[PDB]
Amino acid sequence: MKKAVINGEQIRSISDLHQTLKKELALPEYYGENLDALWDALTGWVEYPLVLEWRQFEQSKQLTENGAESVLQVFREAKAAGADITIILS
Amino acid sequence: VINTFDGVADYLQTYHKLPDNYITKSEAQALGWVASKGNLADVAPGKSIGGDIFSNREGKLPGKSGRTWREADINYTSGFRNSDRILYSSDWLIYKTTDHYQTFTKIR
Repeated sequence: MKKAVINGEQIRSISDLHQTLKKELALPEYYGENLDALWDALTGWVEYPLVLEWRQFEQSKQLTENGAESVLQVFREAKAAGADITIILS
Repeated sequence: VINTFDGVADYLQTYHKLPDNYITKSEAQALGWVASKGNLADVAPGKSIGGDIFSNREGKLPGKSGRTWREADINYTSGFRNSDRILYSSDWLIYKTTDHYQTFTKIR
């Protein structure tokens, strides 16, 4: 039962987002910090069940120029792929 | 066990498939694999994850209508997975990454 929190109002860069995920998800130190690295971590590293709570999504969507959406898309595809991931968008 | 960049690369080109020491993520799971445990070697000795579709999400690899990409772990023996992967396409273009997909190098 792994829990991960993202306070959107505090994300000022796509890099902020990837470094935040690295910590909240306990990703490997070599974490590529990109969409492909994220898919690999969610499907071949991260522990489940997983609960991702993304607060102020809209605000973080601004400072990442729709990059936040692409990140969210990976979590959703990992989910549709079988990963026990609960996503909270608030 | 063939799990080096050129060993797997040459094998893919010559036999149009991965060596026998490779199993997909779902196959490994059916065998008891729990990524967060790093027990792959315990559940499937000599095996490495590989063969799954690679979505090329950052668009770093050459995309073409009808071409699908797949990936496989390189230099893995046991424990937690590393940052090395070999990427191969349906029309046999071969690339590698050693920095968890940040950058790629064409090797075939």
